[PDB]
Amino acid sequence: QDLKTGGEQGYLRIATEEAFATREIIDVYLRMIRDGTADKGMVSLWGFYAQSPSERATQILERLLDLGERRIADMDATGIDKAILALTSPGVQPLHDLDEARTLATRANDTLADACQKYPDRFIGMGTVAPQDPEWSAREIHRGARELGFKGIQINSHTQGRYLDEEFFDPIFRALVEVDQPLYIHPATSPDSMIDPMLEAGLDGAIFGFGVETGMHLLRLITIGIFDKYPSLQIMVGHMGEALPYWLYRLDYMHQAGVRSQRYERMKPLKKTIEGYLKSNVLVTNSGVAWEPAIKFCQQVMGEDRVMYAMNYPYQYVADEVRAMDAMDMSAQTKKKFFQTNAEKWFKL
Amino acid sequence: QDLKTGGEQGYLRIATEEAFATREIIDVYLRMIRDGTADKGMVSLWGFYAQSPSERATQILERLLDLGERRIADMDATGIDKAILALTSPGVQPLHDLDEARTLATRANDTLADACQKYPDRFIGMGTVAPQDPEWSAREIHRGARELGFKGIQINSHTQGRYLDEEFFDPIFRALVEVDQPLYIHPATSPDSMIDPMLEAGLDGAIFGFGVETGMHLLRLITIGIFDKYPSLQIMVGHMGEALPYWLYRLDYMHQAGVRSQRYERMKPLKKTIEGYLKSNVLVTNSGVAWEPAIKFCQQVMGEDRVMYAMNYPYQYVADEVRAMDAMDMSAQTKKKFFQTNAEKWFKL
Ligand SMILES: COc1cc(C(=O)O)cc([N+](=O)[O-])c1O
Ligand SMILES: COc1cc(C(=O)O)cc([N+](=O)[O-])c1O
Ligand SMILES: [Cl-]
Ligand SMILES: [Cl-]
Repeated sequence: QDLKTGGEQGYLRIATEEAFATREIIDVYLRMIRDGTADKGMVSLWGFYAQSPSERATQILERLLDLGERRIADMDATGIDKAILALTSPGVQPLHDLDEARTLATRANDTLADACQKYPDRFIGMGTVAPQDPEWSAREIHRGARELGFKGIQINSHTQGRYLDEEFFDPIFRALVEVDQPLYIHPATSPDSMIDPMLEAGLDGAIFGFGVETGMHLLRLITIGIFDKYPSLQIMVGHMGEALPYWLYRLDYMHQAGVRSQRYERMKPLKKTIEGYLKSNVLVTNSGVAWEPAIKFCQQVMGEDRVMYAMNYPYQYVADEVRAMDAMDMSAQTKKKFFQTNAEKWFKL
Repeated sequence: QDLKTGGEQGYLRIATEEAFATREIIDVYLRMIRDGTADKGMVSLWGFYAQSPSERATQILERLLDLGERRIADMDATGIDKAILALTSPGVQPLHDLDEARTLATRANDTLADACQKYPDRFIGMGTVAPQDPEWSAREIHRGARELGFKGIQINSHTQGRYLDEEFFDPIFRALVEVDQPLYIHPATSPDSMIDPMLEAGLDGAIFGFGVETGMHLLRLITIGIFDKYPSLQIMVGHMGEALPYWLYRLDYMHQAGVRSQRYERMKPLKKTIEGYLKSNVLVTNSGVAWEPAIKFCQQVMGEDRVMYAMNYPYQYVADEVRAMDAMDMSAQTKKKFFQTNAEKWFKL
């Protein structure tokens, strides 16, 4: 079963959640780990990826750092026509020195824009920001859209234990709506306030902690009414929607029960059900979930227009996953939406 | 009038996750709230249910405390033939005074056993323990199985921030294997080490935090190798498996990645995949999830023999949910397993 670029099978493969790193940023993580300012998540996640002697961690690091011929080759070998690229979690979000965070985010964005320019038919950019400074972040969203050819931004969930439902972060949403671009909420390790029981069992990372953190964050945003405030805003999440589609019946039941019993001041009546917001304002990718039953479930819940293919390169670079997706028992029209035309629509490619 | 007991529709309706309270234990929660020894989760959960004048809270309290004709009338009105009853979360697990914990658990168990004796064709008991004292808990498991006629025990997830994968709790598992009975791991609020970001958003309870806490607890039991140490052990969870069936592909992928890379001391090779353990040692109810797509997904993933009906009375007592379950697009044979015969098998009714 051959994996070829060019769309001869009836669609292009557009991979919508693909990571890169910059040497300068990984070096800051290593410095933070050495000087004791790294949070427990950073020590766990980047203490491993930047310091494990294994062939595997080593290959992920090398692949993350390449934005040229090797990445193109890996894409060609798996039949990936286009990749939507974003700076790997947690970006500059954990950094205490804001001059450094803004400088390195600017440089990461510059580097990405240069790579997309060099490979305009293969690489598509999502910008990185420094939510610590929402006003600068808003300017960088405009710069991404205006000068850099970027299609949106990726935020790596929380910023130092603070979440985007806080009014403090509103300039970011204001800017996304001004440029009419989607937000990808990508996972991160939980903050120190929440991580301990997961970390002790080995569950703080992609196995579990990622989905908890990210699902929590998107749920918080839905329930604060972000989509009533910003009805045009689209938020994309990976990993088959961080379980929210499967939890949907219970989410809506318990959300309505809480509101009606006036349990939490924070939880106020919304204009739509959570189901309603999933169908109008949330977009999902299958990153890390090359599994047909889950994909089909999620298509049924959210609509086939709102579920997209993502590989999660280089953390999950598996040719047999692409093969299993190419071979799903799904109509030609639906498969082409999933691999290609959904992404083309929602990222305005 | 259209929901009837007696099984004329082809099956009995056995509700496998039904709650009661004792006044004296609720009073201890109130005391702990007043004296500042309650954890944040108890304050949130029981500060609401024991004190709110809302319709939802008052009905829950009233129904939780009844183990006689009012409960029977509520069951008759919704066609529920039998209910498997357990002391409502968090039971005695948060109590600092062990003598008090052991005493109140004993009394809750004797109270339940009295009710089952009085209505033996309607009420089935799961016992409650005090995992703070694992050895006492082992003896109470003996007593439940051999003297009180109970079919298993329910543990309300964590005990004072500690999880059952610790060797400290091993006497509980030894005892369950000895009497050959299932453990139901029911939710609780997250411990103080994890709860803050959920609590601040109104998400610490059943809407989200419950699933995070219970899924993490089952997952860490699986990854520590509990089912290799005790291959006969069956662990039941509600809420459609706390999303673990939906996450399965990601869980197995990332579990294997973590094992092979030696990332974590508590994540070593297991004899089966996580999927393997779901199909041989884990059992699921649909408590809180009266939703055909999720039920069918779960049946597909774990096997239709391993998925059972639960109402979650009184937290979710909805005649229209029972009607929706009766109307599902399933064979008569599948429906009978789901409502009746799986429970008869797994609880040894
Ligand atoms: C640093 O970012 C990631 C790390 C990993 C991992 O540790 O396996 C997974 C994904 N992911 O999306 O699942 C990441 O993007
Ligand atoms: C204190 O026990 C529970 C509370 C809630 C609730 O607050 O709605 C729901 C369930 N449940 O399992 O969904 C409970 O068992
Ligand atoms: Cl606690
Ligand atoms: Cl292996």
